[PDB]
Amino acid sequence: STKCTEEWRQLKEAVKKEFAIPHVPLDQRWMFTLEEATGPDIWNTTWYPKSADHVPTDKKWYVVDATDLILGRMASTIAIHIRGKNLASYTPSVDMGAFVIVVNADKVAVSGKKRTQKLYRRHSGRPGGLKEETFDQLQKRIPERIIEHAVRGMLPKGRLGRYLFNHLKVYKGAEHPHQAQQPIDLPLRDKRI
Amino acid sequence: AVPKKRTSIYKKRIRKNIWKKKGYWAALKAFSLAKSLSTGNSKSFF
Amino acid sequence: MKHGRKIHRLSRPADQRRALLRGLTTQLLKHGRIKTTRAKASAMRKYVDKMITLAKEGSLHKRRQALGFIYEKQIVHALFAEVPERYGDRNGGYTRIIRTLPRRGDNAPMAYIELV
Amino acid sequence: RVKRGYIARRRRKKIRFFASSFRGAHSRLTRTIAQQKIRALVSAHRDRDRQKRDFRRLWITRINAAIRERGVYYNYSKFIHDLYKRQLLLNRKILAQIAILNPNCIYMIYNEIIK
Amino acid sequence: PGKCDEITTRGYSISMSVDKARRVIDQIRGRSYAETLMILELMPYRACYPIFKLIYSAAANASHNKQFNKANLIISKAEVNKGITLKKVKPRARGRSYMIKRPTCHITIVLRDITHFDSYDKFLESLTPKKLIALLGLMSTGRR
Amino acid sequence: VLPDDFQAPEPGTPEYNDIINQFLPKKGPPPPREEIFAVVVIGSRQYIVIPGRWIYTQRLKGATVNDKIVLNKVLLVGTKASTYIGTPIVTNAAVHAVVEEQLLDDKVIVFKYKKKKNYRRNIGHRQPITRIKITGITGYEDYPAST
Amino acid sequence: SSRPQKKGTAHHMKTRPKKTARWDIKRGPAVYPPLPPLPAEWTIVS
RNA sequence: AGGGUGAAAAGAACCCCCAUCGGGGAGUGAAAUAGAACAUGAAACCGUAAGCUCUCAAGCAGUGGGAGGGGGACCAGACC
RNA sequence: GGCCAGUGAGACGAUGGGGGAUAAGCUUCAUCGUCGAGAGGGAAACAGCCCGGAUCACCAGCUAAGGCCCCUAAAUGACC
RNA sequence: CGGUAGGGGAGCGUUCCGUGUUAGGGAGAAACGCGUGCGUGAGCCGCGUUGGACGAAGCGGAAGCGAGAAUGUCGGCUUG
RNA sequence: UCGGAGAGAGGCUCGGUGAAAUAGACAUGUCUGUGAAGAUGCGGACUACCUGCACCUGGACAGAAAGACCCUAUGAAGCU
Repeated sequence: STKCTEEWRQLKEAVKKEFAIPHVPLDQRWMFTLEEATGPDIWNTTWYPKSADHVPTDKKWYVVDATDLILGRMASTIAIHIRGKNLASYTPSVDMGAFVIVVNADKVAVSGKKRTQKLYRRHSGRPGGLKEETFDQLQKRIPERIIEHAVRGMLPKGRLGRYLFNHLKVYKGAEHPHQAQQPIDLPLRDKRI
Repeated sequence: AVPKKRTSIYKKRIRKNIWKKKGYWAALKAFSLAKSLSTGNSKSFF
Repeated sequence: MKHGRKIHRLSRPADQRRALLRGLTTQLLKHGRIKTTRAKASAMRKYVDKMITLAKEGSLHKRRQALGFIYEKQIVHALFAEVPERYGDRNGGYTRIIRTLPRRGDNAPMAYIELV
Repeated sequence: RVKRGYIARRRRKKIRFFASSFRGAHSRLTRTIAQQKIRALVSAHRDRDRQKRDFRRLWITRINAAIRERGVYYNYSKFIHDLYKRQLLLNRKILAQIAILNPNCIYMIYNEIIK
Repeated sequence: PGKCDEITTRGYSISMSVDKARRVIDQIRGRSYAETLMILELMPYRACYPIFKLIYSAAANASHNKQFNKANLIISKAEVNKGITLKKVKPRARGRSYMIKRPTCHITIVLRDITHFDSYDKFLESLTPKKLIALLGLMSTGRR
Repeated sequence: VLPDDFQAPEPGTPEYNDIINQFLPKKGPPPPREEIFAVVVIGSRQYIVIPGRWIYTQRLKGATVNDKIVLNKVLLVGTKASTYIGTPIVTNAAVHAVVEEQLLDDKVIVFKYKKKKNYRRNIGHRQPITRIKITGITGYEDYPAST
Repeated sequence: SSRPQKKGTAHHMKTRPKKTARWDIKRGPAVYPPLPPLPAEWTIVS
């Protein structure tokens, strides 16, 4: 009897439509529908987002061009959007952030003597495996690990910064393969780059 | 050699249910042998 | 490692294994159909094919090697008077390894040896 | 004059009933039921004082992220510059609540802080 | 109670361990009497045979106490519990003595016929509840 | 003792779908209160107040039950189109409210213990709170600041 | 060698945050002009 | 070291499984979930069923906030 | 004064010294601060360092020490 | 109105006793389990398709009177 | 040196029977730092899907067993 699972499933979806209510977005929105003032007191408590507030479909998309941009301040201004601290919906327990795309990772500027003296060393578990590895060696070898190492220490390294680590999309080429949500260029507030 | 502490209900129900699931795996074989033992020309089980 | 060691040793030491082979192929030639374990079944299969084809050419030397291998006296002389009349033209493959239920108390994979 | 009793089992059964959903021997085993009652109550203390502190922090960063959407360099400190100079006594960071429940009304707040 | 559907058969504290009786009793859960009849004929366990004796004396029970058939009859729960454990003070070297417990089981197997109505269509009718008590005896997803 | 039977009254299922589809959905309209909104200052803390809401607050110094009480300490009164940004208080303001029966809130078990220095204190606290229902907001028609 | 390492509470008199800028010690809190007193919190209306 | 089925053994006639032990009907009893391991039966311990949930995760296992989901509901905003 | 206890192993930090090697989180003293018996905040963590003295509640505000790129609250603030 | 060693004041609970052959109780007492209740808390009160005969409160008294520790101890049952 | 092969009893798998020392609960990583001065439990970083089986024993200051060595007791005892 396939009609048991199918037809009772569509009856459960039908009473899901009849009992439950949708969650309206926060755009040109007033305080309450007249149904909402009869419901819970969501005013005097702190606003906490529901599942229809942090959908990854309608998140923002940002594209920087990392040509002649210095690394760490770009990493901080990518971090401040990768968290969601430019949105008034910022709750630090959910994923309110925005996807970012960093093209031209091969041409990221640094200041001083970072290129020959800053080491991206790593180590496995056994002794004597500490890998000597400098900035020009990655930028010659795999450049898109540079920025990916800069912003990974900018995000809260628990279960939630690991989830918004995948929002970072760094590509070394001049062109990114994304045409997802027509990615608008990233707004900067940094006068010294 | 001597155990430092004891195990939980957690790890014990895991290990005992791996033992009994290891008992589960050796009866669909017995269902296949009991099904082939039925009516059919099989050159076994005199 | 056991690369290419094609002797089939049982759970018994060497001379006890030889006595198990000789006694169980002796009573296999006595009753014909016999209940063994499967390791004992294949271990009977090689040696009892050697004893059917040993007295296939019924000379004195084959009869004396064959009497030397088998325990009982009156079963070797009932063998070469029976194997050319029955197992001529068979040209190998004198047994059958019909398996049965495992044994109560060990779950031992238990087999059953014919003469065909 | 023997004095066998039952009061340790009601004494102990109340603490047993409070220690539900404690994941294992913290929810079944008496000699840990006690110290999970204890540590649960002091957890309620420090997380209550720091829920006052923590929601203060949350409204500070929420209205900071609301004001910084103008683009021109108007920080959260300047919103309090011209929030106490223009005499608005103590909106108590509940403008971080109507900053998302009524974003046009907080645009009226800030656009009257400018004038 | 399911309105007179199941057949509950208990068991004596038989002289074997509970855990092996629980792997052989967790095998035969949910399967009907024919499949357990052929599997417990051939299961290579010593705990198999009193379980097969209690299944056989449980479905023969279900055919003589009730009047059912041994083909439309599935094993419902088949719970095995602990029993009494004897204590055997067995001596061992350097002057020591170990408690060797002789464990016993406590088998309770419940059987389940399908005594169904098999109604024609699904469509709900919110009328005559004193017939709705009798028309619905065993279903799923009870709303209100 | 048997399977019971099929029952035979020979019923006919009414598939008219103008009675069950009337019975199962419900028509419940929310009451239109009005397009108004204020933020009152009670005790120290401020409350989002809309006309008709069972708020909880602090006052148990003295307030009789079922009393009609004006909360005139209003800032940021707001309609649907315009809000009134309160230089501290919007003048001549009146949030009409109904101070209802007084309550004690949930138990807050204040149990303090330090460490092995053997000290532990189970005390409790029932905060003397008061539930207030809101009637309507008036006296707010000065200096509009619509955008 | 003969240079003693600074251990605990000597590490705390050395490596504690000290604001050794003579400007930032002079700072008092900001002063806004005084306001008239707010009205009554509520009023009996009969 | 091991006490207490009932008020009265009224201690289960008879049928089935079956070598017993045991179990299910039936019968006695107010009670058979009071069945001879027999009076109330708690915790540790072992289980089975139902609701939600865990397989990129670092944690004295809580607590504050609470996404999503489930249950009855009547002060339907509440409770678990 | 009456009745009636504990305590009499202290620790570090500043100053004044002796023992040492003006070595020790060393040892012994004299005045003081903290811990002991003190929670909270700053000190990454961290008894004795700075602010500070916890009756309790609030999904209140202003501050001390200390901070205002991100992790983590507040200035990628201004001028030398 | 922080608090260790410690000192003082005020209370809850338990079993028995006076009132007491108390009120109440096979129309369900004690027990055991339950709470959208009340207390500063020890605890009280209320509800139970479990159980089956005792026993409150108030005003008082007396203790083999309150458990998480003693490589405690006696039974039961785990881990490996 | 410089190990190598082979035969048994174990070890590995299956079926039966079935312990023990130990054990606060364990959701039981590495480096580095801090801390009663040798941390899975605190801090920062890095690394790790869950869970078995077979071996090895570096750590859990692993198990034993109120350190035989050292000192204290206005202890005990033998001997001179």
